Amino acid sequence: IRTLLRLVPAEKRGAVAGYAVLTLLSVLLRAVGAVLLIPLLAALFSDTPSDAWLWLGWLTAVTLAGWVTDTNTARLGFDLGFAVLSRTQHDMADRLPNVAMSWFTPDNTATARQAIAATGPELAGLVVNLLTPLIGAALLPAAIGVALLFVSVPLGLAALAGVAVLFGALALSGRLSRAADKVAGETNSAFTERIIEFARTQQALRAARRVEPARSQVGSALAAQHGAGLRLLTMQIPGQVLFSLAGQVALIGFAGMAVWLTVRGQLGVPEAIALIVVLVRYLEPFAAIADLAPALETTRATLNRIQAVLDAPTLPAGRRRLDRTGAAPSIEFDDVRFSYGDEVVLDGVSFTLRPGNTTAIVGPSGSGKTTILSLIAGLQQPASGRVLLDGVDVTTLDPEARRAAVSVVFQHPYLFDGTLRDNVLVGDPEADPDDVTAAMRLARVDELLDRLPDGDATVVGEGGTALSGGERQRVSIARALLKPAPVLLVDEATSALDNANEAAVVDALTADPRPRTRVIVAHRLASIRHADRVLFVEAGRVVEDGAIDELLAAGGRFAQFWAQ
Amino acid sequence: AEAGSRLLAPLKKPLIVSGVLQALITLIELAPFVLLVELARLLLGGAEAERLWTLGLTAVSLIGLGAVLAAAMTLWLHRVDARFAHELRGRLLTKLSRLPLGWFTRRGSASTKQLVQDDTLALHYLITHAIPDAVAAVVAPVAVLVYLFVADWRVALVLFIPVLVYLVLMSVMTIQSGSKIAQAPRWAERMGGEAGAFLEGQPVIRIFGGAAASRFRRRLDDYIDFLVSWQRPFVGKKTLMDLVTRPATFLWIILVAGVPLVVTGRMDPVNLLPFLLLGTTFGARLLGIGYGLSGIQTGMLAARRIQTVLDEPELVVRDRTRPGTVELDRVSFEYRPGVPVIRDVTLTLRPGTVTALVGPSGSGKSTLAALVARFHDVTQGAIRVDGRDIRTLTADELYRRVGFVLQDAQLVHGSVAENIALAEPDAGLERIRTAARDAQIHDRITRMPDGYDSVLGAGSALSGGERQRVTIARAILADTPVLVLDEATAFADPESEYLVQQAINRLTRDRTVLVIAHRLHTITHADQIVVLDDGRIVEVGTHDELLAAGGRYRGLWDSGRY
Ligand SMILES: Nc1ncnc2c1ncn2[C@@H]1O[C@H](COP(=O)(O)OP(=O)(O)OP(=O)(O)O)[C@@H](O)[C@H]1O
Ligand SMILES: Nc1ncnc2c1ncn2[C@@H]1O[C@H](COP(=O)(O)OP(=O)(O)OP(=O)(O)O)[C@@H](O)[C@H]1O
Ligand SMILES: [Mg+2]
Ligand SMILES: [Mg+2]
Ligand SMILES: [Zn+2]
Repeated sequence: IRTLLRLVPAEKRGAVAGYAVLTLLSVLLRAVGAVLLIPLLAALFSDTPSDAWLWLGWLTAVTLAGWVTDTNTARLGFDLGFAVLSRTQHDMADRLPNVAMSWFTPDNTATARQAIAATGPELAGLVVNLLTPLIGAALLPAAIGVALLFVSVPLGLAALAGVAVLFGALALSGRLSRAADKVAGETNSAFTERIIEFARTQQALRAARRVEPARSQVGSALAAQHGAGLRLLTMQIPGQVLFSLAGQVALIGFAGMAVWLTVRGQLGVPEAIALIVVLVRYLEPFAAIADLAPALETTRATLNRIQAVLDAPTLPAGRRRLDRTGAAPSIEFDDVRFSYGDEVVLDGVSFTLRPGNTTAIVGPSGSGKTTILSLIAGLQQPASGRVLLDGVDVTTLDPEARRAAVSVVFQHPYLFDGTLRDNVLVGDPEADPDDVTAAMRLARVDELLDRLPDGDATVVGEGGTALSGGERQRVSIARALLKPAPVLLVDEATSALDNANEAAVVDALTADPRPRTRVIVAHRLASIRHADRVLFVEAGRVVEDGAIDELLAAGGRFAQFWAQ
Repeated sequence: AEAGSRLLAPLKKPLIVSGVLQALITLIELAPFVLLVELARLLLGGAEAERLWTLGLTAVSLIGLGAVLAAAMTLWLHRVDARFAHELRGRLLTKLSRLPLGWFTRRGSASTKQLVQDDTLALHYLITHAIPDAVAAVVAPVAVLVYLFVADWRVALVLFIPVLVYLVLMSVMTIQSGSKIAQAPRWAERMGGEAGAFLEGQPVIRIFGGAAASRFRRRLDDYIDFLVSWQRPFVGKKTLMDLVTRPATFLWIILVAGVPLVVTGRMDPVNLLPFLLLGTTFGARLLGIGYGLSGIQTGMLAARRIQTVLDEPELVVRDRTRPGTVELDRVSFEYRPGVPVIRDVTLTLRPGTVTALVGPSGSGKSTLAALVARFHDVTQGAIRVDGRDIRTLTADELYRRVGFVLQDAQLVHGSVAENIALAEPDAGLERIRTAARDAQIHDRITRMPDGYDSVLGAGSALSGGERQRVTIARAILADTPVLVLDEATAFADPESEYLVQQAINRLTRDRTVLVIAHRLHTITHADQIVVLDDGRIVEVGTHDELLAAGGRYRGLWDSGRY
């Protein structure tokens, strides 16, 4: 299979050569072991059965060598299977944080989820469970045919004639079911994305009464999943019928040549009886191929999903680093253009932030404020134009140096399932308890520890689902403040917090003692307290900017914004 | 297992028949080799040609009959399994529709996916293959060995050596992997949770630590360590079972015991023909169930997990059995036992009134909204809609009486027309444009490439304030007598916030509305303002009354100006 060799590590290519040699050797030894019965029983049925010792000795050597070969083939298949598992999974884990954010469509997120979900024992035992019996079952009839040439040339040709029928059925069986199996996988993958949506959106679905399977989208995805599943069981009937005909046709071809030679004196009766046993050994791989062929098509979809993520377009990067690790950098845009698909968001934004100051961004909803912060942090990159941290382009900046330069508070606080403390520690896991306490106290997360019964060991749900809307927002603020990054981005930190907690958090965003260049995407006029500069963004450009008193005095769009 | 027998009760007669059919089939699959033995015995005996053609052709056809019967039997039994899982999967989705919502929060969306999809898929071998493989692995070794033991006990005893070694290998393999099999589904749930959070929390991972420090990378390494320690001894015992049970292994040990008996005057070579032809056949049946004990162990565990959820408490609609009125009486609630979140709340919401629910963060105002929705039952007290308890109302009646916006603007994978018409999917586009127009989202939807058909999948189509205005459009289209707005217009700008609020006042003029807001300047117009501090109502009154009281509300109002 072409796809799997692409995923093999380069360091293990010595093991694949050894595996292939032992795999071919396994087939050769098994085939020689089968055809070694023809002289053995011919000598055993002869008038001198003592001649049978020579062929039993060779049979013992061939069988013992087979056990050693197939044990080593199993060790290498296990090592190669898990080496591909850890290599691909670690590559996808490394690659995905660098994959472009435009790649995470609902279809690709399903591909990445299924690709990551293939980590189980089924993919790991791929080489042991599929490749080894598939290669052996496919090549064993051909090796017995080649081995039979030393007993009788036309008999070996007849056994090789049925080999061609085996591959004819093997190619056609996959061809017939490929159309239906693709739909079965696609409908089964959609059903996965609806169960996750079903569990993640229960409140909205339940209120809307779209939760019962007769009325729900997951119920519709289940009906399509069942119909495509039953269709696959039906379109696989031709493949199993076709393998049965191949086995029967090979049986007629093998047995027809054996009887034809026997009546003509070219093949003794013990040799003919011995070939009945070789005929059964010859025909067992025909049924083994039939059972393994359906599993071959599901693997091809599994490896394609894994290769789909590995082929995903990583984002541009360089190897530059900032002149100082912790000094406050200047943030500036130089005619930044950006668009989601064909829908433009930004059309020539150009500003410059002084290092170590705090500036605010305000504007209507859907203006582009969150996009601006994403571009600064490097989550997005411009379609054209450039973003410079301390005069150094982020697109040419090291992923490590670029990642370490920014800490952000997102508009929709997402917390990983775990303890409350583990989510704060994500900002800086190496920080000592004195630093973690300072971050929590600034973000008013210390008040949560008193009220909550488990304190900082409170189990956060999926997202911040097991916390209130305002509680998870402060856990997010503590996470951002803990990180020592010299650039702080804040996105609607006020949305879920009451008036008392909002004021303390807003003061804490500037009372943080580190020198940082701060960008505050805010909602209220009070939320932009202590702001050294204000940027008003509307329709994808900074239409107006200045100080709070300056803009209010001018009575511009900044003043009209608060007038409702 | 009791939880497995209860779940698989509908398949009692299909599974009994599959066991009976396979006993007949495997006997039919062994008949050709009994006839080929007689064909071989008569070739040496020089019998008449027409007698050989009878045995030869009957044996070849019986191979075809067994292959046809075997293929047909697995086809029907696979369709019985496919239809059961559809019946079972729909049963689970029906059950999950009714469970209290704390079930979903304490579990996650990755465990629900494992439940509905993976655990039902884990029952495949138990239903479709376990009984066919067990009856084959019993009757075929038993039928062959009894036939061969009559033929020659000396060589037949030697056939027990690989049989006993196989039984020891699978038994040792079964006890070793028994613990790992039970631990396996928990790891899949954890990795699904980590993988889901890894994909969903990508902006957090990209900025905080990247791949190296991510929780998923560590759990990924730990999971593979579990797999290697699980699979190395399991695969190692699997291959020895294959080597022991292979036809080449049986044939070699038949000849090791046979050839010295034939070379010496202790056995005729004719009597080896049953062993050569039939002795090598029953090994593949033995390996069928030996490889299958893991499928039975995983399936029996999955059936236990499935029946556990189907036995869960359900938020039953009890038969105990002013319009638009909602009364809370002595309501208390606990997300977890012994952790009060709501404490003896008594409140009444009347038609043609706006009630504002305010207070500190984490005081339980979203919990009160969820209780009215009956996402959770009140631990104490009662909540009555239009004079009737919501525990007596059915789900259709409850959610036709009251509509909800929930502070967490969840959107489903579908068009904006499908999202705005979530409450009433049969509603027309003219209504959808009207609801969207009132929610101040129609202009945005017009600017989309596909317009009202544009899909709202993952990471697409909307900002945070635009998602909220879509969910307001959904609530408008539902058109229920009662309305609850949990922190709505939180991300809306002041210019857009006024237009949405004015539309809500216009639509719900004569209706019950429960607004929940942290921005107290937006709820000055409320008929009554309810202050919720630490899960209890500390003061109730109008805006001026609460300011003059000088209590919690005055503190919050004064602190709003910074
Ligand atoms: N994933 C996305 N795909 C396509 N368009 C998007 C996406 N996210 C946002 N948009 C659109 O980009 C424009 C700006 O969105 P953005 O999130 O930057 O705005 P914002 O100022 O942060 O808004 P809000 O206050 O509502 O959060 C809007 O048209 C929004 O619809
Ligand atoms: N699913 C849950 N499991 C456990 N505790 C929860 C859950 N949801 C909320 N809580 C806790 O219950 C209390 C109130 O939660 P709730 O969501 O009702 O708060 P709230 O008043 O709406 O908050 P906010 O104003 O911050 O949005 C808080 O302690 C919160 O941590
Ligand atoms: Mg935004
Ligand atoms: Mg809330
Ligand atoms: Zn099956």
